[PDB]
Amino acid sequence: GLGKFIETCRNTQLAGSSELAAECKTRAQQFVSTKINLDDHIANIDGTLKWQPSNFSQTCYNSAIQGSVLTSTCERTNGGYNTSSIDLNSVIENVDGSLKYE
Repeated sequence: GLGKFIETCRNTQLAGSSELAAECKTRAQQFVSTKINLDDHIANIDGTLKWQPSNFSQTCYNSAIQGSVLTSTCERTNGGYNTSSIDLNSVIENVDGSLKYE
């Protein structure tokens, strides 16, 4: 185990250009509203989604999220557009109803 937020979270969706918002059950089995910012977490590396303190959004458009995986279209260094997918279930975690990067 190294996180697993999608296991205790529902209604996962993308907000803004690089934001993920969802509801996660707290210790008392109560579902609360929480959000994880991907702009400072996720980045765009040559059109590929990788973890780094850089906003992929600067080279990506039409960002979308489904469950625990993030789907977005990013520009490639050689020119053009390409969408990549990445699983954050490991990076993000559910801390008392809050998405945490650890």
